[PDB]
Amino acid sequence: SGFRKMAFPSGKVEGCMVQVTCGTTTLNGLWLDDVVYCPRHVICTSEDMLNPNYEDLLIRKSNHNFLVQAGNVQLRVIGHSMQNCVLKLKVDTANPKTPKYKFVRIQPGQTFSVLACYNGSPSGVYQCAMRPNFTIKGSFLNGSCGSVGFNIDYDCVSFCYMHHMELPTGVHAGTDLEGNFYGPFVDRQTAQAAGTDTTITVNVLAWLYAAVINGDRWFLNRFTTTLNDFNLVAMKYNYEPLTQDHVDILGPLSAQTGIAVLDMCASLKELLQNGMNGRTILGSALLEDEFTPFDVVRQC
Repeated sequence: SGFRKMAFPSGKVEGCMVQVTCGTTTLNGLWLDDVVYCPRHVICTSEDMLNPNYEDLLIRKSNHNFLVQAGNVQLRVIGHSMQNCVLKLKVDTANPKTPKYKFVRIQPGQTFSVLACYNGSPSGVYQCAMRPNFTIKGSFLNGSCGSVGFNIDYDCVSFCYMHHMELPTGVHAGTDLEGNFYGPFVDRQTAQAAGTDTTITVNVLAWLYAAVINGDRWFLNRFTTTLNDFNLVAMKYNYEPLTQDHVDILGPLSAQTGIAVLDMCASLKELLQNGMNGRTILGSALLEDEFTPFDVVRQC
């Protein structure tokens, strides 16, 4: 038993991280087959972030303006390309540590494992959720850009995030591995800021199932609620609306605990209106919304 924010083993991504330098900027790149992926804002100087024309910037670079480094071994760029906000450096040698992989884009509310990297060297790994406003609450310092997020499906690595920037509230924004940003963020100097966020309702129910499976039961009650009534309360507390499909997704957890979803909803309603009265759930004094139903099933 026990329930803890858990990350995927990082070994299969660690062997793909390289270091990419272009001018006076260094960040991380992802090396798969004979291609290195990294944020395109590498080819832009700090003094020019205000008004970059990446088309022009890429026409004025040559293969030899990019220094790619895999540990001690230097990779030689034989082609360079720009897919949306991601740069593709074609190199002479296919990475021999290339795992089976896919490029997938995730939905707000899903989670993934971040491998924070500096100078091509992995430094830490931890789980994140895509906030409904398309930011993540990560931990990144200067040189972190090009770090990637991913899920592991039986030896197959699903890349879903590449880190591009840190918004002024201290949260983090990036793209998928096709270079398409999550949310209304652009890779240029602007006052851009995180929009208003909301609580991920289905996840909170997941985490309440996780708590009963771990012996925390003090919030259960005999009542059940209707889907529509629960949603009237949810919206009052800035919780995203719950759908029948979310209910169906929580089926496996409801059957393992024998508590119907709308029963747990009645429990969540009461928590929202009274708080916990000095108690805790799975060692926390707040309702946690960063575990998906699948994250719970996976630890039970």
